[PDB]
Amino acid sequence: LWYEADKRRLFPPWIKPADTEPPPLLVYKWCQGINNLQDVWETSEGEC
Amino acid sequence: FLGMPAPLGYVPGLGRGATGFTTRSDIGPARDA
Amino acid sequence: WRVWLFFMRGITPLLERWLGNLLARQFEGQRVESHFD
Amino acid sequence: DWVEVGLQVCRQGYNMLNLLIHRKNLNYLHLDYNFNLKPVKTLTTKERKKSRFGNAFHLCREVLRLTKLVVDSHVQYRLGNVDAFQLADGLQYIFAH
Amino acid sequence: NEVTKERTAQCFLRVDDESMQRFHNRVRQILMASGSTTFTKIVNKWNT
Amino acid sequence: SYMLPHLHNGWQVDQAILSEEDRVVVIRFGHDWDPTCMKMDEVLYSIAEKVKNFAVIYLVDITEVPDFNKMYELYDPCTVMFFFRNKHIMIDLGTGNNNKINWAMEDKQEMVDIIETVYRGARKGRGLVVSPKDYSTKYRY
RNA sequence: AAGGUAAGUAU
Repeated sequence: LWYEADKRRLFPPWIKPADTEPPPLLVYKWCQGINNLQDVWETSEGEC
Repeated sequence: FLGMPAPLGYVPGLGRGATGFTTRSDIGPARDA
Repeated sequence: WRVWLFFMRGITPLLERWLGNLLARQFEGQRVESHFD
Repeated sequence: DWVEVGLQVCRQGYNMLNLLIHRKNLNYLHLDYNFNLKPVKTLTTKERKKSRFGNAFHLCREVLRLTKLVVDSHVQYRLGNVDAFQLADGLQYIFAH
Repeated sequence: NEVTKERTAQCFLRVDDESMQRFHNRVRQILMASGSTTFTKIVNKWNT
Repeated sequence: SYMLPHLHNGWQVDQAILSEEDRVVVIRFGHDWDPTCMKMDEVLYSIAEKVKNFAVIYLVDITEVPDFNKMYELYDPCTVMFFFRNKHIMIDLGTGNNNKINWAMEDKQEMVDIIETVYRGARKGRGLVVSPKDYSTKYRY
């Protein structure tokens, strides 16, 4: 089942663990994705 | 045997070859001469 | 002197009961959970 | 006289502690007159176990030792060995140490 | 930031309380189940 | 406590120790009402049948039978003592008192192990047996 | 203060 579900794209990337990122690397990638969003650390117009 | 009165004039320590023991001096009544 | 007297008034009962039950003719000598059953 | 009563009480406490020491007819523990308990010889391990006293006995021994120290200081003053000021300083040292 | 390649944020890491409690309980069950057990086995479990 | 056989005088204890020639006599000195004694007696009752082949368990009330209080120092709330062929057997429990077990044991397996070790050592002729568990610490963590 | 008693035959 897992071999077939990895052959096909049954599980989208947001399902963890994904066999490619250890949980510490998952945290690192999550923090990098947070920091890489468009103007994420901006509060000039009250966005939060 | 069970349910049998003790014979008169019998010391429970004697007749069996029992020997006491003292772990310390703070336990038990003082030895009487 | 008074400090050690104040200690003495408190420690006297302990020594008295330890002695009187020691040089007397007759000597005297996990249960919460294994209680109600 | 208070010094006489102190000497009497020191002697009586020594007698009582001596009676407690030779409780089980064991004569390999000796109590001196300064109330120090020491074996009379190199006692064997079984005899060392057989001659054990609880914290209460040693507490009584040490309090009688303190009384002996006080009474001996007063006796030394009464004989003439030490001055009254020396006696007061000695009592202060006894109760501070 | 992967686009500007500049310092933008700062991530502070810390061990969660649950992880610390889990480690403490693991050490406790190592210790308490060590009555008739060799020293080498206890040290191996602690090291692991 | 109320299931194990009871010895009512010093002579009965003497005969109980003397009677058994191939089994270790396990005697609990204490009181039925003592909570420590109730725990010890319920453990003994739990293992009473399993050790039938190599052990016999009796209960002695020290208030009713103060005959052995002086010699055996039966002044703790509970006491368990082992005899073999009319000979008191000591156990290196690690508690400093090898002559008796003077506390209540929870696990029923540990008492079986102690009785088994006592039986082995006594049948080998020993007067002291080293217990499989060291009781210098309650292993509480 | 302890948790540091080898046990066993023999008088």
